[PDB]
Amino acid sequence: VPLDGGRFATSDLNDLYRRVINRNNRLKRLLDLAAPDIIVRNEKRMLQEAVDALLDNGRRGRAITGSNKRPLKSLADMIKGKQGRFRQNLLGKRVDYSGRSVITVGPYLRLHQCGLPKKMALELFKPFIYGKLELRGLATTIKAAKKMVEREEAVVWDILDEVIREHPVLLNRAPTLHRLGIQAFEPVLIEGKAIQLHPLVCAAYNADFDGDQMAVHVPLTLEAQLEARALMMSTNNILSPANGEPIIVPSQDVVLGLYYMTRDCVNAKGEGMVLTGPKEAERLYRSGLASLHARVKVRITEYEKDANGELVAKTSLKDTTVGRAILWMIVPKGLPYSIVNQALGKKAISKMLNTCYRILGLKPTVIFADQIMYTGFAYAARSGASVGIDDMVIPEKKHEIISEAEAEVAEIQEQFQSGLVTAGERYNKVIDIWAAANDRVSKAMMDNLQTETVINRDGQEEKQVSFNSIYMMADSGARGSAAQIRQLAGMRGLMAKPDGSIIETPITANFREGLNVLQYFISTHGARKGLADTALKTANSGYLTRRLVDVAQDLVVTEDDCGTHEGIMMTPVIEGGDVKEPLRDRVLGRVTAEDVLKPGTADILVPRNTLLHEQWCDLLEENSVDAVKVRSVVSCDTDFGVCAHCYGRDLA
Amino acid sequence: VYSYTEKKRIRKDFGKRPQVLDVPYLLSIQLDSFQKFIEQDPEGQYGLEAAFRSVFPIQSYSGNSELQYVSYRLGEPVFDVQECQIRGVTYSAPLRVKLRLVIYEREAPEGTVKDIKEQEVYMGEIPLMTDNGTFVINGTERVIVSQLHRSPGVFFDSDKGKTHSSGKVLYNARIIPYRGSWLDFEFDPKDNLFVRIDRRRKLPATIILRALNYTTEQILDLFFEKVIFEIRDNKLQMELVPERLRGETASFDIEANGKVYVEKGRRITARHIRQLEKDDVKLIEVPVEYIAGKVVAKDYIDESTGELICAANMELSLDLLAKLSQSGHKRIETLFTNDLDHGPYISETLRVDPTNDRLSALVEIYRMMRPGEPPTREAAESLFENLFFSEDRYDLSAVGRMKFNRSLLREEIEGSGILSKDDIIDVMKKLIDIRNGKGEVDDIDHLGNRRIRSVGEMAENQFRVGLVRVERAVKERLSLGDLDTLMPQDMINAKPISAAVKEFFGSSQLSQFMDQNNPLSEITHKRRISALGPGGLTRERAGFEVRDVHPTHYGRVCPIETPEGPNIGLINSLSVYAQTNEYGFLETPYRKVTDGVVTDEIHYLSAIEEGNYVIAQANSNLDEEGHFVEDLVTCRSKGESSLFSRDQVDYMDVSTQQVVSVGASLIPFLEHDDANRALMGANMQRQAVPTLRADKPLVGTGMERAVAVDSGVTAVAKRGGVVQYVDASRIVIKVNEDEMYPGEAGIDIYNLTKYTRSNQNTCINQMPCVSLGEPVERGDVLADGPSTDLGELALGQNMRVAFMPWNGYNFEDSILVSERVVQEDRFTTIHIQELACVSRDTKLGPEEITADIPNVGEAALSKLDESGIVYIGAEVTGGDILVGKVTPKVKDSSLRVPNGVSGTVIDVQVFTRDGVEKDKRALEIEEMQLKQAKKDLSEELQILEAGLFSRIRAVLVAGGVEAEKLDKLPRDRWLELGLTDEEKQNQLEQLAEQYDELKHEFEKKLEAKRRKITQGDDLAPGVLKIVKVYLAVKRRIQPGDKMAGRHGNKGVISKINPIEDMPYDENGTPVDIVLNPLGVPSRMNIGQILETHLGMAAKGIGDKINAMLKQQQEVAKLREFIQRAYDLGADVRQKVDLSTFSDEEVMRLAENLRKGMPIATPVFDGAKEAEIKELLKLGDLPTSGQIRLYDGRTGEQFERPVTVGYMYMLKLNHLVDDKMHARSTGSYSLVTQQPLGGKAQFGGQRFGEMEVWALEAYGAAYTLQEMLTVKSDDVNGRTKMYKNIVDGNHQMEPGMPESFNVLLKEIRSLGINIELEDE
DNA sequence: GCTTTTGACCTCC
RNA sequence: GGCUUUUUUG
DNA sequence: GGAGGTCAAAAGCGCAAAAAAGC
Ligand SMILES: [Mg+2]
Ligand SMILES: [Zn+2]
Repeated sequence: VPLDGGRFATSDLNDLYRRVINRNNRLKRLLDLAAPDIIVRNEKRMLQEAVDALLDNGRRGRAITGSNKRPLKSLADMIKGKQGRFRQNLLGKRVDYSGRSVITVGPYLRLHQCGLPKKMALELFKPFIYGKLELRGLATTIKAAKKMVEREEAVVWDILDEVIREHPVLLNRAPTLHRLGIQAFEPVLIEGKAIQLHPLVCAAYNADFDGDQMAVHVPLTLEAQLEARALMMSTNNILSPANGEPIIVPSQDVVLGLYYMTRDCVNAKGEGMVLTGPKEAERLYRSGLASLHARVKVRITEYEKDANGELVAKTSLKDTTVGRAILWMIVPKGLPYSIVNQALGKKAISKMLNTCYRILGLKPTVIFADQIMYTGFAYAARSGASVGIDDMVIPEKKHEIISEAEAEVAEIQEQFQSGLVTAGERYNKVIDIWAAANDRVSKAMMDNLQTETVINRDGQEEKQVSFNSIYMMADSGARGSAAQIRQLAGMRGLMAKPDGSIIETPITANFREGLNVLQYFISTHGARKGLADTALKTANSGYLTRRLVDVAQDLVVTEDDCGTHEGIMMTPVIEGGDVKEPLRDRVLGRVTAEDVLKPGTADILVPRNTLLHEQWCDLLEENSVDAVKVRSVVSCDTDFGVCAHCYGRDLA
Repeated sequence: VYSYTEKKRIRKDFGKRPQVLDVPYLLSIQLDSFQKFIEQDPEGQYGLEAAFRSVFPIQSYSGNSELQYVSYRLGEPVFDVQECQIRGVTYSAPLRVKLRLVIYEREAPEGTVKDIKEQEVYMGEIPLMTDNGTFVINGTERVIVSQLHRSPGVFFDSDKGKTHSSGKVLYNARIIPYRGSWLDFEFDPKDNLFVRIDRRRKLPATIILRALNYTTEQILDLFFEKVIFEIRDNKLQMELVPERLRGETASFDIEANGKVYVEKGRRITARHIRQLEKDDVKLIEVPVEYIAGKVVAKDYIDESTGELICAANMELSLDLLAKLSQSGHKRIETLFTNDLDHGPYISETLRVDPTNDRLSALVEIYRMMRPGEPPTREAAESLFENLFFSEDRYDLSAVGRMKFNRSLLREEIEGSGILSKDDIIDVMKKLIDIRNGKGEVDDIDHLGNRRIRSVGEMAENQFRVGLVRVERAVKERLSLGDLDTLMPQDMINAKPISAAVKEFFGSSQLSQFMDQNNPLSEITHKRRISALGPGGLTRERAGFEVRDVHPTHYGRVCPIETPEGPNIGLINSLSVYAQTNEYGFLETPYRKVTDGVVTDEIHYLSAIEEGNYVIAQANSNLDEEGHFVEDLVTCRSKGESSLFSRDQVDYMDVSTQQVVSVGASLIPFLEHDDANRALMGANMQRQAVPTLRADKPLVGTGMERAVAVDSGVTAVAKRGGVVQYVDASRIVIKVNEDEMYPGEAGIDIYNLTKYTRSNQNTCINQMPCVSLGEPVERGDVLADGPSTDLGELALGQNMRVAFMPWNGYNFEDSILVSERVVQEDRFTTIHIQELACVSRDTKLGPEEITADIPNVGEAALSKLDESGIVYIGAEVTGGDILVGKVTPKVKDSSLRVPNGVSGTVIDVQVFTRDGVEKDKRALEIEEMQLKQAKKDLSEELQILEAGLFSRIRAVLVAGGVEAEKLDKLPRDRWLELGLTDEEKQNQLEQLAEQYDELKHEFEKKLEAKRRKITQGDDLAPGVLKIVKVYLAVKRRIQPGDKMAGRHGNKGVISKINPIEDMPYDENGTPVDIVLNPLGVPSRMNIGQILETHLGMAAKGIGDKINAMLKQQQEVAKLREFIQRAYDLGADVRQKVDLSTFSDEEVMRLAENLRKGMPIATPVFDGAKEAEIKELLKLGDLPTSGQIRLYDGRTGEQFERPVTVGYMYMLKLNHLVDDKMHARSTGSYSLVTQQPLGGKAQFGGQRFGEMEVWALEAYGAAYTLQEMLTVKSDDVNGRTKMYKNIVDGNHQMEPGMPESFNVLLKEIRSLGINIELEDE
């Protein structure tokens, strides 16, 4: 290939070929005159070296190097390795109809759609626009259509909106760790130059909004479009393949909103009245006539599917709060009322959502998840939950407790001065004393922070769960844990040397107050280790995944039944303490190798070749069966495949 | 007292620790290093002089001729820095060296000189460091980082038994020279000593022992203890001492003089040792069975037979005892060989020696060094000698020798650069002692074993390599001796050394492209220490130990500031107060403590010494007399941190800031932050982008002034005086009477850079910050650079932020920003791009630049002159044309705007080769530049001539000529006037002729400048002339950018929100950023909340001063308020009295404080929350720092009060328009026919292999088949795909990927036959 | 430099 | 349009 | 005489990006 100027770009192949052919010419000319054998030996040997370097460079010894002083590429060098032909241009190859952009959150989108900048959409669907313009007759030649596309005429946007009504697009984020890394969406045109994404799915991508970038690809054929819509659409991916746990769990901001919604106060404006229904209750809150959370009595109506797949109505009065009544509107018919009457932290809310998928199928559960996200964002914004410096309540006793701990070591060191204790004895004693002091300070801090006093209706102090901002953001599980709250108020705790030894003197200060110089210094020993391990674990771990894929890439289910009785027994795993995994989850969603026999002799609890699910597992729990022998993939007999029953129940 | 620059705006600071040592020159590590490389050293130990003395003199093989070094100097550089930057030439200096050629008579006694010849020799161009510690290579600025490598010397390391199954500990000893071959001593699991050289095949150690002309007896003498036996009556008695009885079992009853001393059979006891030493008995009988396990120390032969009875290192039996008894060998020498104390290590290696005569030993060494060669004895001897004792091929350096002596417990630290027999013997002995439990291994990560190599050492090393090459060449040339035919310059060829130095400076691992987009980045780039590069670890070779932080890093390298990801802990940055030692070791200041009194004496302590003393803490509370207020204080002694009495302390830290680097020290309230978040905060702060107009940070550290002044981005007054003429581009300073030189005083000129491209396409700009006619002192700040405000570092803006969730627009990490931010242009930056068009001379006609273009409409030629170059100021867009270059076929090869980029042309630069006619556009730029330069020079001319003619008029008034007659006469007529007084007339004509001198030297500098400007530019060969165009773009913040705070809370702008929808308080002022509170606790960077609270009070003081100014209240009550604000605090070190300030200064300071009082905070002596509350109380603000707010959309009061305050925000260098692109159908790669990659090339993305797995996991096969065949490379089928889409039919054709066919042919290109099969 | 694995030479029984 | 070298982000 | 022990050589060690230079 020629560059600017008279010089030409030459590859390593040309140089080696030229060298070998020139040497062949030289030897064939020298052989014609019958030179002495001493000459021909060296020429033949070094021609052998030339051909050796041609087929593979550096294998035998010193490699041929060019002006760069680095070994030249060869045929064997151009096949093997990451830069070779296979792994760079056959298993994965650059594509057209693709684009890149920066992620940005959008709350107003529904679950099954994502944003798209106008320019990206136009550039991607330019081939589609040309055809539609010809059909409507706005331009006859493709050149004319190309001319009117670049002008951004008023008709161009209309025709683009028409042609992208239900054209799904693909979204992925490198690295694509699990199969949820690529998802389909239905684009909607927006302004700006960033791609808008639905918050709920951000957990699946493991993507946060700190500059992470997305890539978009566009399907072309009808087969591709239908394949995307029926397989890779977001609404069809709510259970992870790794395990049955849901993958659309609300998190962070939404959880705090729901938590602040459903939490009673011992006294509040408009407390102790009776309301007709949830529709009326919303009228009071907006008018400011009653507090968002104050205990009242409301008439509510719930439906149950207890009949033969039919809903039956019932009505009564329940003692709940205004906020819970407001939340009750979005819950669909099937769910009971007791599911929305607690504090509704992170762990509860997901569970509640999951129950919907157990009863109401798919469309109600996705609509319900979307409504949950909307309501959570709205009532979290209206709440105005903020963190200030005064929120970090430092326990009062803490200070004096440290003094006591000091006194303790003031004695133990003396024992070393008298020689009655060794280095190990003193070390373990001070370690235990400091750990006990840490536990005491943490418990005192939590006990002081978690409760507060407020005057009730009759003018007496009453202890209620505190409304402090940090406690609300910790207890609800929205973000953080008790360890971080320990780190803010109480002592930081014992810190470790690089090798693993524990420093005898702990960091007595917390983040709210100052840290003197050496405490901050010894605190960085652990953090550097954590960062180094995090940086160097991604190289080793990802590579391992590759080795797993190439071993297991030949496995596809091909036959319904293999017809073998061989299997493996399954028992709850126990080390001598509590059960690490009960019998329920290990056997769930498999097939019985042999019929399950009752503890009563010769009774058939479970017929052979029957899938296990919730309706059969609870039968085992009531009957208290010890262990069951289930069919497994490792024993299936079909060749070049796996028995359909042997694999068990698809977790997705 | 203050200088007049900081009197403009005094920044209040907290802090209770008095300063003892102020911050040094931040760049001293770099600049002061290179000064050792070019200054003349009379001692000949540094830089060029030392390099020269180590190769010279050079003598011929016959010895009749030699060449000697005399002296050297560095010539004046041809250009200055700016001319080199514009022209693209390396700022360098020529090298002049005086060489001496001496000839000897072959027929005369040695030393008889035939002739001498002296002549300076050109040696090449040496790059020279600019004023700011940078280098200029090709119009760019490159800076050399400092390497950190293993100190030359000897180390003992233990592998902890990992490599063996049993886990037995193995010890090895290594000698690392500064230049030459290594040496390793190792122990095998079989417990034998082996030696290896240069990581080659392991060899038995004793081979080297005899290679130094040592017999076996001498070796056993050196490495073991003797036991003597005397033949008494039928007995072999021995002399015994208690000390040699350690760890032994009494095989028989130990007794002497007929009294039993020790029991028989069991182990020895200490009480028996005591009683035996009390008895003081030496000689004792021993039976025969005890001698059955001992080894004879020396050789024994018979005088009569003359045959070897028994050689050394051989076991003995009763029969050998019989021969030695009958032969008269009364004295028997054996080895002590106590396994628990003196193991038989050397003896076992002796038992596996292949040979003993040293001849086959040298042969084995020679074979091991180079396999498959004739083992010539002289060749082997020469190989060994020049391998470990040649002066040139091996050198241990001064520091290596010092470390070697210190490790081996020697005393003298001066020695030779080569080893010796005794040194190797001592190393071996210490290795044995380490094996015996005695001593302790060394630690690699200890900062005492690692040294800092600066630019000077590396430049010296490259220069020496070049000098070795050129001296080999000149020796070869001198071998062909000539009868003084040549001059001592032809034999010296400067091309090798010049090329070597140039390539090291230009293309190397450590010569990095300086990333100067704000002063902090370039300062912390000049102060970087890297463990990579030549002679160091690689990116992967490093384990988990080098990365981790060591307890000796305190005060020498910042523990919290380092790049994150693939190389962490390898690029750690130097601390603040740390400076390099003379040998090259890091050391820090400390204060001496005597008798419990802390003086102001400052001692610099290196790593090793830090392990001997007791060091107190920086913020150790102190009295007014230096006595520690408690008798118990926190201290650290040896990596530990424990309590101590007041009397055992020796040193205390100079200041609390000495632990972190500059980047970390710029972070306020660092003491309330996690390590991870502080790390990321510093790393992002390093990447800010300059703002259109800079604003001071309200809450800083207080060393912004030092950081800004130290970096060379702000013009600083060389000499104090009064400002005379001020302009947007030039500043003129008149020096005071005292500071001017005795002659040619004149004035000083500063020229300011305006909108020149940086190295990351940002704008470097300078705006004067002084008015006309005000005094300035030395060292003040006259012109603020990029991101600098009144000589104070200012990276980003300060914004009114509130922490509250807001309808999800700030869901995870995003930021919601109001429109009032973009309306005021507080974040719009300037980006400058560069485009280049070259004109070469190929075939089919050379490349010609003109306005003649075919097949182009007049729209493309409207924005072109008749010379073919766009006008300055055209609003060019994408796809337009800039430089019309054509080649006859006519080929349209003219330069075009890259697609997708707009801008405004601000500058065009044309370079022409010498001896080429310049087109009219180059003529215009040339004449305009000459006109501006002559304008400047004639301005200095006018000033200087006015001065000299004022002197002339002063002379003429005294001469007798009346002043009025002088004034009426024309300027130049004053010289021709006659003066009655002779000397006055003489003085008049003399001034008229130094008038002539001054004007003539102005004329010759005129002609020199004109010639230089007309002088053709040096270009690459084959190039006629080149042209360059600059483009200017203004970028505004739009949804998708990257903004971040200083404490690590980064994020992405979500949605620009109309001003009427933002939350507002009772006063009606909206908040223009709405952050997210949920990110505080889990991230646990609680510093940002405290900074917000402190900033909120900072504007509180600012608003009140604004209220007084509007009402124009009297200065007396205003001066009252300002003083009360400064005095607030408990035991604040800074005391400011406004009584001394005059009314004008107070008023100017007040109107300069209108936007808020700056508040400083030292890094670890920060202001507590109590004085924060106190300062908030000074205004009318709530103490809790939580006001109520009202929702913009609804007008409803938010139930819980939220936080409002002012937070410093930077806009990172990550913009969407630089990252968003998409492709439908573009170019294609030529080989594999896959689409290109990269935004600049308009290519598509990479459907990665992981994406292929994930798309396989679904049932989705058709989409994957699309990705593989139709959209990528089926060149026959992908065209049909395009035609089908336009027709409305959505269908494909599978085909077969073209990339697979290539591989087929490629496999067939070898001897492998691969082919398909039938259908 | 880590680590593994596999091949090939020495050698102890 | 291939390779080399770094730097940076995720 | 050979099966076991010990020493020597080859092959691998995330992925996406961007930015520059230089060849
Ligand atoms: Mg991220
Ligand atoms: Zn099966």
